[PDB]
Amino acid sequence: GPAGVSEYELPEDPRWELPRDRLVLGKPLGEGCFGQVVLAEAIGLDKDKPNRVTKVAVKMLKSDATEKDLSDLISEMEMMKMIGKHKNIINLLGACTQDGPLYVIVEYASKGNLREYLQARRPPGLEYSYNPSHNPEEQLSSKDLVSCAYQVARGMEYLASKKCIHRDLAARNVLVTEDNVMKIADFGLARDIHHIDYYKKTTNGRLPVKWMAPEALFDRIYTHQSDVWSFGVLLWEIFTLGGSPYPGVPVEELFKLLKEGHRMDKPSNCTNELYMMMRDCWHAVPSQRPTFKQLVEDLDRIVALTSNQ
Ligand SMILES: *CCC(=O)Nc1ccc2c(-c3c[nH]c4ncc(-c5cnn(CCN6CCOCC6)c5)nc34)cn(C)c2c1
Repeated sequence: GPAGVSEYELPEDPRWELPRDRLVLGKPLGEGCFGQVVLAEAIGLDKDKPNRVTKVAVKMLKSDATEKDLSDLISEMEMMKMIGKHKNIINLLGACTQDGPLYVIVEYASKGNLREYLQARRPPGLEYSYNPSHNPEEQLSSKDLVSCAYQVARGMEYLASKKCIHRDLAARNVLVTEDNVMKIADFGLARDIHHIDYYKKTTNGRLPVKWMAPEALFDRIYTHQSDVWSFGVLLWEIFTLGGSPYPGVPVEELFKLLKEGHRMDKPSNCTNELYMMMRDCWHAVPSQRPTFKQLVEDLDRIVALTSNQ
């Protein structure tokens, strides 16, 4: 029965391949660029414990995907293998490349992306915009917030040590697990070979130009230093509990303003020290920004000294 055999040579890796009859597909987790992502229960994911079920996220390839799309999803899966596992990244768990459509299985983070996780925990009052959630959750302590930043910085320190550049580090690309662990998504994506549209929103309405370092805006240069710039924007997102960068600023104006030295103002509830860290990440000169190793050390100290009261 050649019915439904792929015309392509999809790479079977015995360490990672899972029979798809071990997956019980559940609710949707949203549209990715390559296709749906769906929650599933995987049976015997760990060969040590074959009778146990694990919740996982299954990245699928849409039926009308192109060959570039297929190649990009394979490239991300292979890059995840080379980068290796870390607590603060979305890890590869397995793949289904035989006997049906391509599935790439990655970790499930039940609380969803960090922007909406923080927005649902906004308290009332003057320091934050309103809470948009119809299921609002308990507010985080100051220490929790700095610990969110620390965990993302630790994940980025790991990725940079593996020579992985993220290129779109933003609160919407951080997921939060049931145990409130921060996990960076999309670090393994292959870079587009075509020029980008600065004015095209993501499927979730975001304008990624607002996280771009000026050398990426102006000259399309991305380094670990430009990821540190983005991390500064992510810091501002954290201390506004999910705010939208550059409020009121039209995107066509952003490079002119940045070039003239405009930077976002300090959020109302943010220490001078954390605002200085944000501003250091936004140094005009890439060589003068802190490294992720340095951000990790400083945030570790700040977490220790920040009240959870
Ligand atoms: C092209 C790049 C791309 O498509 N990237 C991409 C990467 C990962 C994911 C996911 C994904 C992976 N792992 C996940 N775990 C959980 C979730 C998730 C989605 N919604 N929720 C629930 C949020 N609610 C909020 C209200 O209270 C209950 C929880 C969890 N998503 C995960 C998903 N997608 C689309 C991509 C794309």
